[PDB]
Amino acid sequence: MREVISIHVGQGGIQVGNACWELFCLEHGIQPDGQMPSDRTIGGGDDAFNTFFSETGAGKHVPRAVFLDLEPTVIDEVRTGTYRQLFHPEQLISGKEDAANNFARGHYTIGKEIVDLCLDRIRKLADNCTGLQGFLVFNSVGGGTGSGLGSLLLERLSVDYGKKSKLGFTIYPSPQVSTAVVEPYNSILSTHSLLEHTDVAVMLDNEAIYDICRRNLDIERPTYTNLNRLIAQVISSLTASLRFDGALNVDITEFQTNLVPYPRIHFMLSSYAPIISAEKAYHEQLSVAEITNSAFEPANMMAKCDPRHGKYMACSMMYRGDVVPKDVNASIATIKTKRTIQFVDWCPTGFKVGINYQPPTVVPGGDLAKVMRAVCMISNSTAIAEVFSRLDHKFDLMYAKRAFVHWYVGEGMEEGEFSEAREDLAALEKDYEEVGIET
Amino acid sequence: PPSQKGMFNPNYMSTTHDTYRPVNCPNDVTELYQPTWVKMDRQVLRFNA
Amino acid sequence: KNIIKINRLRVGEYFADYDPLRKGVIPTNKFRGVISQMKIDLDEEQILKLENMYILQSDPTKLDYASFLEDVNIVFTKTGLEKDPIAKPVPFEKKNAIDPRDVLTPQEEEDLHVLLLRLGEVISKHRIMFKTHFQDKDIAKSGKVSFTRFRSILDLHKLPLTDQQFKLLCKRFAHQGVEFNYIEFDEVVKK
Amino acid sequence: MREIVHIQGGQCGNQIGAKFWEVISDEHGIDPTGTYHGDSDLQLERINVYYNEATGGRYVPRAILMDLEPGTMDSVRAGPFGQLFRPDNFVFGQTGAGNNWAKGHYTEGAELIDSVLDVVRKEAEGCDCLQGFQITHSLGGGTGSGMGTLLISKVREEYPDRIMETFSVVPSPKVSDTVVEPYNATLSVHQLVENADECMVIDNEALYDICFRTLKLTTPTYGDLNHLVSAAMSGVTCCLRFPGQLNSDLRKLAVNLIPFPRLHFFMIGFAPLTSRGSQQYRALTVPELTQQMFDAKNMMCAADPRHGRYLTASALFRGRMSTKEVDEQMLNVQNKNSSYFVEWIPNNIKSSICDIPPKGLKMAVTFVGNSTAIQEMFKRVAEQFTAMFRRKAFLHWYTGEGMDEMEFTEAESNMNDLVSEYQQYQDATA
Amino acid sequence: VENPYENYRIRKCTLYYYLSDGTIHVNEPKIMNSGIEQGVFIKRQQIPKQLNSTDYYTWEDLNVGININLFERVFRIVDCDSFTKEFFVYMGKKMNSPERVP
Amino acid sequence: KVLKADGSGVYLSLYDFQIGQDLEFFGKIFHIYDCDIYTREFYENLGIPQGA
Amino acid sequence: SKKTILSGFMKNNSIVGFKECLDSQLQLKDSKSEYNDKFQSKNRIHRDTSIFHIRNKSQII
Ligand SMILES: Nc1nc2c(ncn2[C@@H]2O[C@H](COP(=O)(O)OP(=O)(O)OP(=O)(O)O)[C@@H](O)[C@H]2O)c(=O)[nH]1
Ligand SMILES: Nc1nc2c(ncn2[C@@H]2O[C@H](COP(=O)(O)OP(=O)(O)O)[C@@H](O)[C@H]2O)c(=O)[nH]1
Ligand SMILES: [Mg+2]
Repeated sequence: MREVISIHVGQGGIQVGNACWELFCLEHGIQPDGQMPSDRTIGGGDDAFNTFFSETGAGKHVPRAVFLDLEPTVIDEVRTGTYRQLFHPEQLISGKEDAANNFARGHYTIGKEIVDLCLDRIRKLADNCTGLQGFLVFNSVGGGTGSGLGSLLLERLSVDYGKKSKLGFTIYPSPQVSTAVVEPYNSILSTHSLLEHTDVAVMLDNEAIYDICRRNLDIERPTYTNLNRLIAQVISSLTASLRFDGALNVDITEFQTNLVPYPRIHFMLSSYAPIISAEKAYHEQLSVAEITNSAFEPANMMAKCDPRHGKYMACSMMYRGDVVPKDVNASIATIKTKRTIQFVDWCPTGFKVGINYQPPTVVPGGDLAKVMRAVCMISNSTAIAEVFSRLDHKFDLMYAKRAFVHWYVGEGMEEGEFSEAREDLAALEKDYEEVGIET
Repeated sequence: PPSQKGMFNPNYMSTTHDTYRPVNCPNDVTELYQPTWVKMDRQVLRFNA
Repeated sequence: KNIIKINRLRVGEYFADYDPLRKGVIPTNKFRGVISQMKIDLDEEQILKLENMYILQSDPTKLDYASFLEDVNIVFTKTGLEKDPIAKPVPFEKKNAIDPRDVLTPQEEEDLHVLLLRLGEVISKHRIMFKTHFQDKDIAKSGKVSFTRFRSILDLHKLPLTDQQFKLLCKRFAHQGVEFNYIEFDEVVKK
Repeated sequence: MREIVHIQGGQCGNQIGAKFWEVISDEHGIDPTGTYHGDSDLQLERINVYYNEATGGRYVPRAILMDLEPGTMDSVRAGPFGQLFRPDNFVFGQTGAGNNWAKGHYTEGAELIDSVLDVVRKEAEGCDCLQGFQITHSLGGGTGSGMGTLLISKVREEYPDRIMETFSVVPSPKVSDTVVEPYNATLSVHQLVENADECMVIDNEALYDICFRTLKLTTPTYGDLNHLVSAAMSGVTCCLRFPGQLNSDLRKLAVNLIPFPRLHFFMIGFAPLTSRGSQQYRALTVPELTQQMFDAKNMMCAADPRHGRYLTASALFRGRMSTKEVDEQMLNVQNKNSSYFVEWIPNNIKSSICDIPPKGLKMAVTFVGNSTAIQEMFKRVAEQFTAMFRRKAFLHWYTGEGMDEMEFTEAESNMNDLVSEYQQYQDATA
Repeated sequence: VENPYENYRIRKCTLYYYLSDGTIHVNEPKIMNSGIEQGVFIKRQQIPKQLNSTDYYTWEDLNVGININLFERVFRIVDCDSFTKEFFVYMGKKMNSPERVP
Repeated sequence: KVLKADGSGVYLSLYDFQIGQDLEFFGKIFHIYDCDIYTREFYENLGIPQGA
Repeated sequence: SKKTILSGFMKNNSIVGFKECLDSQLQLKDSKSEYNDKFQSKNRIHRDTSIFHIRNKSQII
């Protein structure tokens, strides 16, 4: 009787939603057409799919998701793909004209004629549920329509629903690799917008995941699909506790009460282990100690940040498979013993642990192998200030000469809107600095 | 459906390949070893009672 | 084909709006709806026989209409191909549908000729004209009512007949099962 | 959806557009009889961007052929794929401008343009949701450079929110075929800078240089030059018609490439370009494609990129390739050539990927780079213009049509103002 | 399709072949009250046998009463000029019996 | 995993499931009467077919 | 009969270097795109777990 609704807005959100939903369907045994096979069942128990799906009454299942875009290309590709029969036809909402990498276009001009339909669909989906845990929202943060529509959606939801929890899994631009040129602008604006509207945010930039793929999976020419598969595995490991029995279960509401010291500071970076290919996955025991050492290893963070440059506030780790609590305790004791990892003094105990019995599932044709154990990490640390500092520097470099400002001013935005977001980011930096100091 | 390996020309055999032949096996193993649990994944029987 | 021929209905546009990606395949239910909407009468057996092989072998949901459009539009013109100058399209006149009901399958038509001759002879001797009563009896001015009122007029002018030859005549000249038209009857008893 | 219409002006414009439409029809599998004979299902999904469907099942381009002389359109009709065009879209006069910008913009064009405006309005209102217009014309010919620019002014005045791209061929000093080129070139640039949303400059001199050095073919011809221009033109808007890893259309390109509203002149190039004998021996990879892309001699302009600094650059890839490799290659180029890239805007290169390769190639790339080196073109054009104008040579042929020297002086002053403020950002520092 | 009087139209045109350089020119004459924008059909140029190839037509591939492909349009040559008749017999190439255009 | 109810200390296996045969799970007696299509095919492969 | 055939009409209406690209470079099907290599495969409820380790040095590409 526990439910959660996932919102995919923008091309990046849709392309990561494809991976996460194919992974969920494969994990729960639902065929791509939406019908569970009459024979050849893969799992016992009941209402496991009820967290993400909803029984139609007889036969198929419907995802609890809605797709948004202002360009019809990706939505038409989805509607032509093999998953055409899965989604309801009136939740693949598509516009006519794109925002064209313009936050003002996506927030003031062409998103206001689609947010109404989106919110109506959200209400229709939420009426079906009874124990709604919260909302998940996916959006690339450096894109015009993604940023603007996410801003508008969360702004409307915060007042229509109120206390309900919302989780955002953003994809920030890399420190030096990027595909656009104006993305610092809308990244700053959207960070401003979602800072006061998101309960939990995750940093999932692309360069670090590229390095992870190059090192562990031994891939030299990866595409976006591998990155989306890794992100989907993170989501599955995160949400497995809602739909699978475990020794120590953790709910969605068990994150804001344990990882957010202050209402302003809710940005976290994720780590996952093990990432290994089948050619070498079976030559080592993959013990819990070694997988948690790999998880804590600084080069395996999915965001291009260095945890060695700052203190740790708190940590959240979820193990799935056949892990033992005394093994977990020994591993945490060893991690605390380690000297190169330091916590803040006002957080003596900084770990929240979870144990689940369902091992991760493997997608045929994918890169990962099959393992008995896995760990996913969500950590809050003072080291996250460097990304804000570097995007602030990049924003200042272009805003000194008022470059590209007219393309945003001409779409209803005021001239001073950039400035207020600027001091909001500076204030966030000062808040991190103030929290991180000793006593 | 094992791989070909039909081209095994003796005229191009290296010295260390010619000496260290597969011992205590009928032939050269080609299938990559995998544990039991990965082989029997997602295999569930069902009965009505 | 005959209905599209005579009523001049263009089914091309009403399928395009349901296939915006130029795929050429539309769901079967929308096909049923659009084909019923075009004023052409539909029968359950006829709808099932239109499903036939126009459905895709993959599940009972998809139906390709491009072949259907090509098959029904051949009557208007052979517009599909222009790069063969020898081939020539056929000017169109109504092809009557061949069916056992409308044809005198057994050979007794010779006595029908004898009856037609006898009617012609008697109508010539008595110089009787009776189209006016036929056109008076009906009000739709399309086809006369069934034979139970047709015998009344044939008896009004003194010219009755027994059960056998009347049965043969009404069977020959009946259309659609119960209706009995008259204009072709007058054109048959022609001078 | 989001379709665009096509308008052609002048003999050069018609010659370019004929090859462009032939290339597009070959790409989409449309025979010159207007009957589809393709093989891939993706060839018909987005055909409404450039085509209209007529009863009988044939496809007609939404192109308008407008000119002041019937000869060149009577010629282009008789060519292959010339029967596609609707005969109603042909609009022409009977007199001709005679390489006189004043005649083509004041006397004859102003009288004629009502009909072509009517047909343009009809074509623009026919579409479901207009995306923009694209124009092909030359800035050396009278009727083209005048009537087309007045048409641009009127179209902009009627559709203030849509996008206007123009592919312009400017006269070069080395290759000149007209004695009065600088006058109408300057007069055309004056009107183009204020109205055009996007402009792409092409030189016959650069096209000949490319055909002589890269392709190593003995006899370059206008057919080959138009083939170059047509491939480059189709590469820009391929991503609007075909699915890609990163979707990016003309509005996105303009937003990401134009820093300030008055700097919208771009210089383009295409890759790969190989000789016939060396096609079998070269290997197509992202590093090879990007090195031939950033090669200076491969540009379609007489402007030499290493005499200035790139403001922004854009690359449009076609085929199946890895985004990681693409991004690392562009980063490597930017790091190795840091001196040619302006510094007060970080990471000033944009990238895009489209999964459908051009017909007959494994990979291809289209390059659009806003570089500060184009000022030399304007400087030499203004030098020739002032050299001819200090003595009022050939001036009566323009002053006899109601135009005075004040307009010439204003055009020259605005042209030099453009050059100066465009060079300012080359030396501006942080 | 939509013309009440007609279902198919027959367009007639004359084909000129040049011996100087082996090039082909085709145009259709004008018809009074034809309502069709009629004129030159194909410029004076070499026409390959198939589209986008380098195998051009020669004078030995032309004959009367035969189908010919010109940019995926299939013309049917009905008759030839009187002067052309002496050319084939002078070159020794046999000609066929001409029909009439319907 | 469920220990056998006979007290021998051995876990149940694939060969303890037969249509029409009773079992014992924690003081209860289950009578099984039907199985899915896949299970029937699996047992036939080994050489131990199930009952009707 | 090598260069004596040239004429104005024939010369200017013939493309020399922009005809069809030579084959072995045409070997891409325009029908196949992204999201169709992997999300249009078919997907299987039970996969094939057999993996082979051959004694041949992997080709470098
Ligand atoms: N992780 C990941 N990021 C992506 C993917 N595709 C695009 N992005 C990111 O998204 C950013 C730009 O936004 P887009 O995804 O192209 O589209 P958008 O956010 O909806 O904005 P628009 O382009 O205006 O539609 C790029 O900088 C990429 O970093 C993807 O497949 N995976
Ligand atoms: N690329 C290309 N350029 C051409 C062609 N024909 C002419 N030009 C150029 O166009 C210029 C003459 O412009 P013109 O055609 O008279 O313009 P118009 O007066 O508008 O018709 C010359 O300087 C040529 O360089 C062609 O076929 N291809
Ligand atoms: Mg986009």
